[PDB]
Amino acid sequence: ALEKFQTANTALNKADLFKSTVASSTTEDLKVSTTAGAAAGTYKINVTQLAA
Amino acid sequence: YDSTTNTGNMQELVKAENAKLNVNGIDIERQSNTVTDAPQGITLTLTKKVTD
Amino acid sequence: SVDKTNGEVTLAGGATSPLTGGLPATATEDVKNVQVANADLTEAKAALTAAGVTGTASVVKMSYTDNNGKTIDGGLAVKVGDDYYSATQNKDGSISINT
Amino acid sequence: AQSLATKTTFATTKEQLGDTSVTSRTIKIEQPGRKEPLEIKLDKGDTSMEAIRDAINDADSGIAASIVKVKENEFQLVLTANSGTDNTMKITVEGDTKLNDLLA
Repeated sequence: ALEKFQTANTALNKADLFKSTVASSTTEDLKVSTTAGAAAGTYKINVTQLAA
Repeated sequence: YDSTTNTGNMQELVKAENAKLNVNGIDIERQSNTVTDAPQGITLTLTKKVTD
Repeated sequence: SVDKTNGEVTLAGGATSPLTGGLPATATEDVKNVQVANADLTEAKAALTAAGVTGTASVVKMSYTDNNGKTIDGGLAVKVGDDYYSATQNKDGSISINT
Repeated sequence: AQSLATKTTFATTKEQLGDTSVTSRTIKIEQPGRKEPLEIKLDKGDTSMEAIRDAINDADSGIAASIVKVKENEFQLVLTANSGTDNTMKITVEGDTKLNDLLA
């Protein structure tokens, strides 16, 4: 039981949690994701070529 | 084969090129179809040319 | 007039006169013993001499820099040539080499 | 939401964006909807873009900062607003004149 409690609490202790965030694209062609510390707001992108 | 001179008895089918894009008027170049710094924390998966 | 040779206090130069006010605002704190300047570094000098090192103490506050140029400061150290002995200053301003 | 990015670009966290001589630089902020200007005081290890970002974000003052990678081995700095013209900002560095030039 103690090991289970340690698991849960250890997971919770990280501060990244308090910087959580979620993001969405205006177009399907591009997929997006976020990690800790991602700045909230809105952005605009241009595409000129895909890598080869 | 020789990249510098493109010589050799081999044959180039698909040239090598880098991903090229722009963000809010900020020109950017990356070496693959995944980026993790523009902005920091945000991540993109690119498969097409789209504007704005 | 303070005779530090044995701590004996006499009238200032023998001037036979009480002063009008006399005591400055810079003297308004009491004392029971003669004093020695913290800058005299008597403690550090004695400690280094007892260690057998020419500790005519000169003190500086240390700063450290990495390849970043990022800088962070330490405390006071005795600049014995380039052999910096770690040192500390007490609440009274006296200096003592860390031991 | 308004945001601003620097015109110049740099490479490393080691970049001494400020004047090493100045003891502790101060950054002042103002907004039409802001109550009082914000101040940021620093040690002599806050010359970096990363230091600026950490200060701004950890201040928890509603204004955030973020770094962008221009190219390989090149960076830029970006600011955050909270939407609405009320949050429009004015910025002034009361310390290093170099940072004054960079950010004014």
